[PDB]
Amino acid sequence: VGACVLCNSQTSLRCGACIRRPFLCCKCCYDHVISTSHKLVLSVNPYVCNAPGCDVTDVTQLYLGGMSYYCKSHKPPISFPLCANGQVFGLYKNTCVGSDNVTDFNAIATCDWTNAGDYILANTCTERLKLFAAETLKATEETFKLSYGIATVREVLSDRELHLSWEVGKPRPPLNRNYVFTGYRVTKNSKVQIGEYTFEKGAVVYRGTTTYKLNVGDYFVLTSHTVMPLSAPTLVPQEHYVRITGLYPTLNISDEFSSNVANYQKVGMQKYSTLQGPPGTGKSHFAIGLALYYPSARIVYTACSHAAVDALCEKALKYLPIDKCSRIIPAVECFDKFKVNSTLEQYVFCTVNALPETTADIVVFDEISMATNYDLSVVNARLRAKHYVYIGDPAQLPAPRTLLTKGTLEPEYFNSVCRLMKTIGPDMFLGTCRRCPAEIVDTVSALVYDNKLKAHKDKSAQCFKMFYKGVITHDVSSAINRPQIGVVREFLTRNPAWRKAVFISPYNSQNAVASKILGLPTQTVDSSQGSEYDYVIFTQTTETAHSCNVNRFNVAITRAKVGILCIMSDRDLYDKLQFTSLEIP
Ligand SMILES: NC(=O)c1cnc(C(F)(F)F)nc1
Ligand SMILES: [Zn+2]
Ligand SMILES: [Zn+2]
Ligand SMILES: [Zn+2]
Repeated sequence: VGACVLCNSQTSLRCGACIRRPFLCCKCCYDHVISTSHKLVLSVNPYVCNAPGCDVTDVTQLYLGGMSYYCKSHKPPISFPLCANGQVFGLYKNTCVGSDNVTDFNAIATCDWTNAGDYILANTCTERLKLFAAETLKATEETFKLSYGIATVREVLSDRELHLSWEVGKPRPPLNRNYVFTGYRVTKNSKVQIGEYTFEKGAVVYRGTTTYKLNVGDYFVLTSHTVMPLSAPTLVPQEHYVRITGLYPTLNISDEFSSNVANYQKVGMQKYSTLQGPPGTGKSHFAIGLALYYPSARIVYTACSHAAVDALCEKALKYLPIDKCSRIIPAVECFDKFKVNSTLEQYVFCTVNALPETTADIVVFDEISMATNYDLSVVNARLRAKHYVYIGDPAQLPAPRTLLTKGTLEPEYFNSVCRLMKTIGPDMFLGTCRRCPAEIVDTVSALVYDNKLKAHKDKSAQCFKMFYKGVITHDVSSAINRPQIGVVREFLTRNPAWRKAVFISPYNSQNAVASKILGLPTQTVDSSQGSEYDYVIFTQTTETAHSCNVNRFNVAITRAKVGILCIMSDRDLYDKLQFTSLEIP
């Protein structure tokens, strides 16, 4: 028994064809089965024919006769159909309201999550459907990992390098950081975990969560997890106040956090507030600063990734009493300078999926662009706070949507919080980039920030751009542009100072060929997000939607403190780079 995700109407029915089995009310259960292919219906039992070896599961073809369910064939003389009168049969028949359109819920219930339009719906539908979609999508995402073949150690060629044999008649996952495996040694009568792993083409290069002497017959699967049902909305109902509420501002603040005193005040006069922090504009400085501005306030610092939480801890370590901090870790190596799993400590740093059930004066959810509505709901479910602050940049990179291949996902669809920042705009904006040369600040300001991002640093005159398509080759799940690397090889012979540069591209295979040929450290744009380097060499590699995504490109070029070379494929983004043009060697 439970609550009809469309009416809320109290019902005894769940759709059995829906992978989440949402409770549906007589009206809504009915309007769902007749308009889709979903016809299995679960109650306190499954509406299936209890006749001996009868296949009939379709609720339209079934009847209650006695207190058992039957098809046309096996039914007793006295029966009524389970599914007529615009209603399916269960408890609470008399309480039931329905809807004018069940269209959105049917599409969420039945979409395969490969098209952008699916994520657009999950973000514009009603809030209760946002939760149902967020569950349905995540469960689809975890199930699709099982579709992938087991990889098995056939040969140990060296250290860091392996020969994999692959389960037959199942697809192989792409071999980039987005796919994290789990090893396993072959035991008496079962299997035991042996760390999480990632892989890259060679054989295969593996970078594992621990070190081992892993031997032949050890095998790797993408560990999937149970997706829980969602209760809390993605955003709580907004409230605006006329005084700061529940928080006591400091009398003396340092001139280091003085630029955020206005903003910290806004944080205190609404229930939840959005901070768009462009690259190197001071998000974590803002987040720790809030503690100093509201010294007595209990603050839970949260984010999706261990790395985002650890970065909030590193900043905290520099400004807040250590004895007042605790890192929550569930029973991967993360920040170990705070007492571990002390829920009652004044400053709690902890990832979304490890959050305890607790209250707080402020919740700071950092790197908000990487959040899904699933994560938004979890936070609201685990943490009851006087104030919620969502820090991020909807111009940076979202969580990867492993399933999505048709359409592009616009930032107003990354999650509820981002949707607000792109539609009404953010409550607050860090408007001065400290990290990057003026030429890169001026470019992204125009590109994705509506000419509101200001350069702290001057021009470096060390920002170059070259229009060179070269030659694209494809391997199994990536791209390579050898001529674009060749051009960098030549630039480096003529500009050897640039040998301190990080190499960035939108493809891990481009990156692998580059590491061999240039010996620069390499990053994918997606793995570079939240890191800074003096000198960046970027090869676009392709002109695909992937390699021209304005958010990817925004993150690529804003990694540079001093200088950047961009070897560009796309004439559009080339022309938007406010950089010195260099001609083809
Ligand atoms: N000044 C130029 O037109 C120019 C040509 N070529 C190069 C290369 F290939 F070394 F990167 N850098 C600059
Ligand atoms: Zn269904
Ligand atoms: Zn209903
Ligand atoms: Zn039957």
